[PDB]
Order: sequence, then structure tokens, then C-alpha cells
Amino acid sequence: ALPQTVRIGTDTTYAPFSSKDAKGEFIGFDIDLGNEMCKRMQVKCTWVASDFDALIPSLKAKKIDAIISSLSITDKRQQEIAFSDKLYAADSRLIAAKGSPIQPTLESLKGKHVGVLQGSTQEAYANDNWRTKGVDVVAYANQDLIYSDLTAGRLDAALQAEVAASEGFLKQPAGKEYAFAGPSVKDKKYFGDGTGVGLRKDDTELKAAFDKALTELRQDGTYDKMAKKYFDFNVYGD
Ligand SMILES: NC(=[NH2+])NCCC[C@H](N)C(=O)O
Repeated sequence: ALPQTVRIGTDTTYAPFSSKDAKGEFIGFDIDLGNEMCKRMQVKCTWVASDFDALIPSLKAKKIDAIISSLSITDKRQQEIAFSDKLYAADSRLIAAKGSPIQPTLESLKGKHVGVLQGSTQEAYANDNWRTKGVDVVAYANQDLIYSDLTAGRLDAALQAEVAASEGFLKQPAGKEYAFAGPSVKDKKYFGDGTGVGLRKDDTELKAAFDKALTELRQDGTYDKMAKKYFDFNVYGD
């Protein structure tokens, strides 16, 4: 009972996972994964762009059928929605101006303005640990606004996925003056364990079909060859 067309929501402002090229086409590792899974599922798929914080609400409202948007698999989210098996890992890390003394600690970030994606696990962490304790945490509709406000000096630092920042900003023209500030931050509760396809809890058949296609594309080496387009390391993690 899979839909004739699976509607997949994604936030196209998170290179190299999900973004738009110059003529508006969806590109990145999430898009590649989704399209490959849809192929093996033998279903048509329609990509739907949305701000990140609108994805889970759109899913719950059945305006989309799935989310592939670096969606972290967390205990909290598992109470509202279901997930496919892990698509890849996604650690979190701060960036700031090169040579910045900033570390991902309250003491370091006091007085600093820190940008986070609204609706993200990074926002959850930053709100609880930093915002409550006086740090000017600013939440943004999308990650592109964060990068812009950073380079415009409205932000001192920003918290997002390590790989997104690296491949999508630090290794891009806009980020040549910026670097990681401190190590990545582990936090079981807030950050979860990898990303997955977000799905409605009752769509058992759809989850089975994604899980099946995902295992198959990992079995035959397609995952690693697709990954190699973007990463020279183990993006899957454990
Ligand atoms: N396409 C995106 N904007 N992805 C952002 C994901 C941020 C983080 N992994 C989360 O699940 O909250």
C-alpha cells in the first residue's frame, strides 16, 4: 500500500546534503539517497522544499510523506514520528572567525552571538545550555541565513552539523575566513544517533520499503560510491 507518489520534504539550504543548484534543481547526498531508494522501492518520488522547522509539522499533517533533510534520530522525535535505519552520522560543531578563541562552552560563549537553525537539535542544545544562561542564541529559518549573518559579523559563531559546515561553507568561497571553533560536541540526549528518513509512525509499510532499499544500496556498494562524490571519509559512522 505504498503511495503511487512518495512526497519527500527537504530543507534545501544544507549543502552538501540538500541544496539547490543554479537552475533550482535539488542536489546533494540526501537527494541522491532519496532518489536511489525511490528507484529500488519502484515508486515515483516528488521533492518538496520547506524550511527545516516546518518538516515534521508537514509530515504530521500529511502534506509530505517522508523527510530526508539530515533529520537526526532522537529519543524526543521518536515519540512523535518514526525513522528509517540510519542514513549517515551527523556530529555537531561550532564555527567562528579564523583564530577565534571560541570553544563550545558557556564560559567561552558569554557575550557572544551564536546562530542556530530553528527546529534543529543544535537549537535545542544551544537553547538549554547557552541561551538560558545568558548567551545570545539566535534562531534562523534556514542555514543560509546563518552563514550570511556570520560573514556579516552579526554572529560570532554558529552551531550546525560538522560536515555541513565543512563541505558547505568552510570549503566554499564564503567561508575562507572561518574555521571550526573547538572540537565537535557529543550529547546523547539532544543530538541523537545519526540521521534517518522521518516518517509517520503508522506508515509501517513505507518504513519497511525505505529500510529495504537502504540496506540493498549499502550491500552492493552504491552507498560508498555515491558518498565519494562529497566525502573522502566515513560519512556513515558506526
Ligand atoms: N536540511 C537541513 N537543514 N538539515 C538540518 C538538520 C539539523 C539536525 N541534524 C537536526 O536534525 O535537527
